[PDB]
Amino acid sequence: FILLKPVFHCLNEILDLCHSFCSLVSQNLGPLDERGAAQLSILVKGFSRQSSLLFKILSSVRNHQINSDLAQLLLRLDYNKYYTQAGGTLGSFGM
Amino acid sequence: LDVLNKKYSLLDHMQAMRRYLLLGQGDFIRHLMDLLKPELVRPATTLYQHNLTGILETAV
Amino acid sequence: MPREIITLQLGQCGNQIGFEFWKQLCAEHGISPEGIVEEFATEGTDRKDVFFYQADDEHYIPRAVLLDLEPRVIHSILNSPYAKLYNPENIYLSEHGGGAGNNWASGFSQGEKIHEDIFDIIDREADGSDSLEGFVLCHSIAGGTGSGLGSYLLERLNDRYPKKLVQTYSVFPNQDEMSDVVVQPYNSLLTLKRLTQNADCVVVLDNTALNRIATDRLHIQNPSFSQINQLVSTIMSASTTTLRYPGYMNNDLIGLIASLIPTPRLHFLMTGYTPLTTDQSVASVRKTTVLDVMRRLLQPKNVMVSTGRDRQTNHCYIAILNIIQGEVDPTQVHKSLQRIRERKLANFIPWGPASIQVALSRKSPYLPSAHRVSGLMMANHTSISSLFERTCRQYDKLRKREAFLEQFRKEDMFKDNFDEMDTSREIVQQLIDEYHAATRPDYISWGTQEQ
Amino acid sequence: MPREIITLQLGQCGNQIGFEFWKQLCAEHGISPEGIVEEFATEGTDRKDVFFYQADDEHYIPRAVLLDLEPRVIHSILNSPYAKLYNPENIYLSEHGGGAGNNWASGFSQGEKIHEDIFDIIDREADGSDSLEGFVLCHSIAGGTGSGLGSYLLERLNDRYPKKLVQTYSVFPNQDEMSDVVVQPYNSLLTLKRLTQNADCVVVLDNTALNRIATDRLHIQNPSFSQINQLVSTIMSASTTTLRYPGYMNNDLIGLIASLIPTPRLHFLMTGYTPLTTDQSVASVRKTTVLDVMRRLLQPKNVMVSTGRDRQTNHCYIAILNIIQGEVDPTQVHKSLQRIRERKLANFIPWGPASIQVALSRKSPYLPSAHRVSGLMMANHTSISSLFERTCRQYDKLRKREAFLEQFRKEDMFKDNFDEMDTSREIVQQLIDEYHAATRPDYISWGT
Repeated sequence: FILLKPVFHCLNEILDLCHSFCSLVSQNLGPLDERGAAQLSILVKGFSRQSSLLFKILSSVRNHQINSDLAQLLLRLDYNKYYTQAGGTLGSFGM
Repeated sequence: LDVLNKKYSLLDHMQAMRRYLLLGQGDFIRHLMDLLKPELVRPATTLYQHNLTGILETAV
Repeated sequence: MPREIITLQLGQCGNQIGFEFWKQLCAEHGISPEGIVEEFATEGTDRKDVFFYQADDEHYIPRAVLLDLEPRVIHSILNSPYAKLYNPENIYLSEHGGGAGNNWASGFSQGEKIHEDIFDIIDREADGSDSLEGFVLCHSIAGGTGSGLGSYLLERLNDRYPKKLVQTYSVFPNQDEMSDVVVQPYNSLLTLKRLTQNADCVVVLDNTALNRIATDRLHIQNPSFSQINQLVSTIMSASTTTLRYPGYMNNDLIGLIASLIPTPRLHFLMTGYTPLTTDQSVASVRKTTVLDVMRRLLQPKNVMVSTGRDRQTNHCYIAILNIIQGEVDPTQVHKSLQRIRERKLANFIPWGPASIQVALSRKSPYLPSAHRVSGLMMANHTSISSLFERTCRQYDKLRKREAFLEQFRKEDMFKDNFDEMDTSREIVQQLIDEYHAATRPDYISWGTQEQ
Repeated sequence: MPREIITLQLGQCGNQIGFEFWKQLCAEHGISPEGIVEEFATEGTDRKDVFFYQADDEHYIPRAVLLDLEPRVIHSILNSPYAKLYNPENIYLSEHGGGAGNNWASGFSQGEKIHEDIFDIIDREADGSDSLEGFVLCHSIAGGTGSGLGSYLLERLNDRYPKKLVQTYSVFPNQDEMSDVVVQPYNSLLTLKRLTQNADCVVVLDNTALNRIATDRLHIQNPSFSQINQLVSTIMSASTTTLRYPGYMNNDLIGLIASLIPTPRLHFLMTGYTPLTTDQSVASVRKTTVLDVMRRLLQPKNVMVSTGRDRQTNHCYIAILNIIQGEVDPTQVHKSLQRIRERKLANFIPWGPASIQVALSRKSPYLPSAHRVSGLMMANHTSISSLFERTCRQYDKLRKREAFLEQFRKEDMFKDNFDEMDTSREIVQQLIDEYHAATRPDYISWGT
């Protein structure tokens, strides 16, 4: 997907959000403080939005029949249809 | 004609059209329709192309 | 996934018929007696998965269950070259080997005693089916084992598989031969009861008609059971040809039979086969036309059911389906149907739309056909009620004679009363009356609560 | 540096399993019974340092610790040709040889008695480990030595290495055979307690499942303990092949198990092996495709865990990871996943994203593979609760019967009461119920 500039940029933003989330989790050894909890909520919203964007991208490509492999990756992600049941948004992290 | 047959399988492509695209493989169409029934009953806005392609490959 | 069909072979006659059917299917599919596909069976155009499962990467095993109450026949089957064709887990032999003693009540009680084991075997086979359509039972209605055990099996299948279709290949007693089984009419009554209540489709196999055809049509002075079984296997093969030659229409057993069975009560089908030939007449490939095929099929001498000439009831064909195998020109089919309609060669029901269905089928490539064209006729004809009426007359004669009832009173089904037989007789009488009603335009209100 | 793994073999059953595991590993790596790499083992592509230590530039010694409270089995191991493969400084044998008397409390008390010696051995092995990931304990939960000493060792490892991972290969007692060890549920309860509190993941190895598989699938009329141990060692080898043949993914054991345990309680893993063949069925090399491979793997006959048929709970797979080794076409794997989803051959959790993970792995170059393609399935499946529910029922039955508690009352851990056993039984019941919830959509709100 290196060639899919908008998809590549969205994926890069998702990866950076994941890195920031991992950093936030690593900084808090115990339960998240109010700042850590706020960061976690922001990360959850970002991740759900980015995964919804990913699902929208996959559906747009399906409409354009542009890439089978992206559909395969989406199928692998939604194997239990959880993301499909979640509408392609990354499942709400239960706090 | 020899080139079309050997390199582009024009007659073979037509036979394929008959078997599949002309629904000559009627059992395949039946099984596909049976699998699609739970999907084709759903609202069209809820269809995922990936799922339909996977069902098609499975039926094949 | 294919609509899998489980084959149930019940009692001595049913198990013999099933064995010959499996032999014929193997021959048509190029399957060796060991279950291995012959190298010549390269035409992957047959749907084995409807009736057969693959046991290994090479061995396709028929979805067939061979059930007998006497071990002699099962051992003889297991001593045949086809011993490796059947799944050994699908072979049930009664340890006692004693059968049901030609007693339907005894057969039913034995089925109840082996109900759990038999249904466990059936469920084990069912889990091996990806899209099982239903079960096909081959049995006789006149004996004890195939009849009584068939009724028990039908009841238990209806209880366990209430959403699955139940078709039967039910051998009906010979009406032209005096049955030594004086309780056969009782056995027949119980079997008809179960067919009415627990079967969804009953293929009637009258041994009287089979014997008559073997004598008159096969030119067999003393027809062996084997020759009748070979005719039955030919009939079953023709019935499975649309499964073995997939096409645009009627690609499934339920899809094939849906056009034939208009009402749940009107589930009694008549069959026809063509061409019927003696083995010797293979030599001359006659350029038979579709019209010629249908015309020969239309001859009562060629009908695999011996209906009496009822002079009182204007029996008629309700529906006709012709399954034709071999080289067929569709335009010739169209002209043939046109000519058949023009000649009004068949009378149809007046209360609904009816026609002669025509199926064109390819022949099996794995089985060399001596005939360019073969054909199956499926027909609904009101004269089949006369067979049921004859069975009813035999039932009434036995009850009026109390014949062989002492053996049935020993069994719980007939120990206290024969109410199941009387209810079966009443249901069969209503069936006869509806078939007579179904011959009339007033059939539109036949079976209506206002009627 | 490799993530070194210490193998702990506890009690009679655990020590036998460890010995057979080390034998299998040596055979797979072409290591001589003395720990020396065979001259034919020129393919230096295996990662021995993950599970084995090098004694010299040529000799690989398993990072395995063999622990028994009875000297007979340890001496029998030391009397085998493979006695020289293991580092002797990593071998602790109880001098008294008396075992734990099939008493978990006695095994725990013995672990406490050998705490100094055991932790000295552990520290010596840790110093021999460049980047030790953690310890792997092989034991039985029903006996005294493997159960009690195993629980003591788990407690002491958690106390001493609280920041280190603790994986166990825990052999569960056969639940279909009537155990003569009436206190086995107490031993099992204590082991489950220790796995619940101090372990992060417990791989349940049910001896009942091993016996069932040996009889029905291996066609072994009387399965020997040795044959079961060889099957387990083969399974461990297959599980470690991806560690020994490094690749793009799953290069570490902790990386492998992290994806499987979403919550600390959801640490019950199911296993699968491929190709699964009966000993007699080696003959026919079936040209199995990745779709065909997965299809055979999807058969309950090929799953390395015999979960009971729970009729009340709609048990489901929480997660599945398939590690496939050998020649695999990726398109065949993709078609396999497609067919599995299309055929709904596995039910996944409804409360979170779940899939069948597929790993393609190289085979060990040092072990000649008779099979072109092999595969491991790792799965989290709620039907394991039926094993856990059965263990809980046995625990409750023993506590309600006070069976064999008089022998335990002789030991200080169980002298006054069996409250630890009852609390363990209650925790296991809650675990079964939680696993049933994880089969349900309400697992999203489980624990809320």
